[PDB]
Amino acid sequence: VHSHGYKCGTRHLFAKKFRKHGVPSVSTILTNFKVGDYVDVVADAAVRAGMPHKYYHGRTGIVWNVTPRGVGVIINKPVRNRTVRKRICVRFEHVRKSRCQEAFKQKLKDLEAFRAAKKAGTPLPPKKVSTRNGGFVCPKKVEVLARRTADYEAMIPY
Amino acid sequence: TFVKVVKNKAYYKRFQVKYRRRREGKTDYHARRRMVLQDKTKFGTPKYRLVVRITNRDVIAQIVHAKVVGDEVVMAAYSHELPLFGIEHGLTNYAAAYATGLLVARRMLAKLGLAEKFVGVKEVDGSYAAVRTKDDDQGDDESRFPFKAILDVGLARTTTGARVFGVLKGAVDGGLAVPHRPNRFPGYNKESDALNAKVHRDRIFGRHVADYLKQVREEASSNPDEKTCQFSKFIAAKVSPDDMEGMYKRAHAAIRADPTKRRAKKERPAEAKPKKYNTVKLTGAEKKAAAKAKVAAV
Amino acid sequence: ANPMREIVVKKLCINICVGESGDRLTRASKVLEQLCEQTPVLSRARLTVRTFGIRRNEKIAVHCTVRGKKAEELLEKGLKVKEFELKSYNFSDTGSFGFGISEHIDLGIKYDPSTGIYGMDFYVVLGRRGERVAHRKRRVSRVGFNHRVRKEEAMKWFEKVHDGIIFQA
RNA sequence: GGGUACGACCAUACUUGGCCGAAUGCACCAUAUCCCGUCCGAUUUGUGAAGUUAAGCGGCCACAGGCCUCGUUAGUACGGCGAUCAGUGAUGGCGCUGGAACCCGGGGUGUUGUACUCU
RNA sequence: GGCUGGGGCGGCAUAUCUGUUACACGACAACGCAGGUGUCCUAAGGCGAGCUCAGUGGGAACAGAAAUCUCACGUGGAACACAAGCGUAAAUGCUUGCUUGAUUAACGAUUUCCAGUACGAAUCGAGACUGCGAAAGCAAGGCCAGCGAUCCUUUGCGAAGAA
RNA sequence: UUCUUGUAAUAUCGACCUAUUCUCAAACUUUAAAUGUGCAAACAACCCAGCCUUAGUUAUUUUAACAAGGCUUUUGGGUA
Repeated sequence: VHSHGYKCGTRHLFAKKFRKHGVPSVSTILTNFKVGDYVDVVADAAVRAGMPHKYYHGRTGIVWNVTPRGVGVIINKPVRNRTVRKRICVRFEHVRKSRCQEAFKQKLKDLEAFRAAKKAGTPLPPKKVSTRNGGFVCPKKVEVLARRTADYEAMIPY
Repeated sequence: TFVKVVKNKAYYKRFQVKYRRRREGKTDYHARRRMVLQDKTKFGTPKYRLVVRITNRDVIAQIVHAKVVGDEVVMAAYSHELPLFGIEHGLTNYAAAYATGLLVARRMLAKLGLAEKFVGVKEVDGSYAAVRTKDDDQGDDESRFPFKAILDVGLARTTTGARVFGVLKGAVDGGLAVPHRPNRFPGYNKESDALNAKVHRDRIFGRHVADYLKQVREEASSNPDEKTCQFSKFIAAKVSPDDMEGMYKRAHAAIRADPTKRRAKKERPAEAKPKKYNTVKLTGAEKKAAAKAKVAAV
Repeated sequence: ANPMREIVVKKLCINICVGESGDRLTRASKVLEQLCEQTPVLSRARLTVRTFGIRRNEKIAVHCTVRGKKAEELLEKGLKVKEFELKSYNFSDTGSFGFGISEHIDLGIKYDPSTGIYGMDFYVVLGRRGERVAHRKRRVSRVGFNHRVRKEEAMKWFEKVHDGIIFQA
């Protein structure tokens, strides 16, 4: 059985990788928040505080909190027969807003905007096509296949 | 210099690159990063960066908000506007750094109207006042963040010569409110902590200059050289060391009294004018033919 | 052409190795000191060698860096000792050169037996007009090739003034 | 359009070499009384005038270097799927599903905000 | 005692830390592989500023390969108290400068391991009070191992006032 | 060897340089799968108003901004 640091390491994961070294950007810091955001978790390294244990990068949870430097994310962690919500104390630097949800809503409103426009706003306005289908065809030059060995002396392994 | 390394693709492979103004070596982020950073928690409150700048003997001021996709300059002015306000020779010195701060401060805060909240002394002893909110005697005021902010540097030579100190002082008094630890102004001992505002004021009132514009010439005058070699404009455009305080003093007042911006030639510059001497990226298809014909040749 | 494109001495770079320290080094210090009338910089050993019979952090040399008129003078003096005759081998190609001399009095320094004498190491750096780019932080930058020196410029410079003779062929 | 400047983005932005640069400006560049700071005015501090675009800087150039980027490779490889089947054993094997890296080719070679300027 | 390819023995796989096994989430055994821990450190803490390596060349009395000196390179290849691993370069390094935040708390809130006990160990606020700095800011002793119930002892916990 | 012998030349083969080049990794590694792994997919919603409130934002509300939440008869009002 194995050794256990709460920050017990790995091979090639935590290490800060391919030209991706160094501090978080100021863009990172310019960000802005509100709570309830569904944001995803990543690990810089940078400061080895506010830094989750292993579970958590690549997972999406929801923020419940914004503290000075940091934000609270409750995440559902799967134990036995359940997922428990865990509320984790990160400083802001280790988390980011997805698109996961964004689209859904985005579309939903956009669509509504259109659906609404379409009735009950002014205009009227084509989008898409159906799915997939049949068709007339006037092709104009079919081929076939003849494979391997003819002129194999030109090619193949030795 | 010296070499035996690959410096090619494996090298490249083995190169990281650092930020643009490190490619440039224009700006060192760490502090900007740290300066810029703002408690989110405390809102999206506007954490303003004051851009603080000197070119090779030239002063530049701006009031900024730091931002993505570029930061944003709300106000700025620099040493050649001081001519509107009559300080025209002077522009490196401690005095001229200062001046610049009072103006911009004022114009910006005139931007939110404030001719007067935060519009300070006119004395310019060269002492200290921090912040806190106080009352309401000044004016031209309103609810949008009361106007304090932070200095953007990139050179910790915070000496008792450093005329960053000057600008600040004007900056602040003319409108700004970044306070500070008053510890290395001109005439200021940290050690056994002492301020001679007076001399700092003297520095703000160029008297070191006055004297150096004394010392340099009329004395040196005995001989033709030294006298023939610096401050040329200054006594070429003839002032006398003494005159000094007035112009500043009144400038200061004029500035503070109204900052309201000077023009420029102003009709549209020329765009074709610069582009007129340029080159742009060559033509490869063609280049291949050009190179190709040559290697074909010799 | 050239408009102003100079060649200048950047700075004079003396070293006095004292393979040991203490008194000989302090004693040396005074010499080197007065000579340059500066605060020379002390060099110590910086590792224990044992082959040299020296250790780490000995205080094993002073050296001093000199700028200004003084240098130019000193240059000539030392060249004087050395009567303006030098090895090509004395030169880094980096656009500098050095030579060692035993004995200091001929530099022109008034003898005293107290100090006595030392054998010292002399180093000469040369520069050009307008150099500043490679030494002022913000947007410090490497040197333009058409300002990049080499050894030649200096030998030619020497021949032109101080009237270099390069030994050799 | 450039410049300037603050950028933001952070390599098509990069090493390397040429060639060239109007303006504004940058720049180099002089100085060190003051302040300032340094063995050292090199840095820095302080002053800033004479020079000088040589460098920088800029822009371009380049069977340049690098990157960038696509294609190419290759449904191979490599996975997924099977009761089944051949196989000394690995395997190999089908049809059902997915799916390369390198290579070479090809092309590409910073983007663009904010404030300022410069007809 | 146990442990354990029987017991014994040896070994410690018994609290443990690391890296690796281990299937590109997560989790996974062996007396598997390769390693560690019982301390260390008033700075090796903490903060600023400054400074930049590993490494290579060229020169420079003595001095030669190896002294220093010095130019000059040089994506860290170092270096960072330490095993190991992570990170990382105008710093996190490194040097200097200054310090005591290795501080004090209603100390809630928080995580990890997980029984969703625990300790241990971590994370996030708030209050102090300091430090440091130009300033944003940082600073609750590099980050991860280096550590301890009930039970017992002991050390520390208002004087001062107004009844 | 020619040269004394050469910090010689010239041969000389090595060292070294360099580009070349084979063949390779559990604790190597750019890139990088497949196969997996988080989340998200609705009304307790959207908007529009205009509200309420805040010892939220070194404060200036105020016909500030934002923040923030609370509201909101017949949605208040609209809106699937």
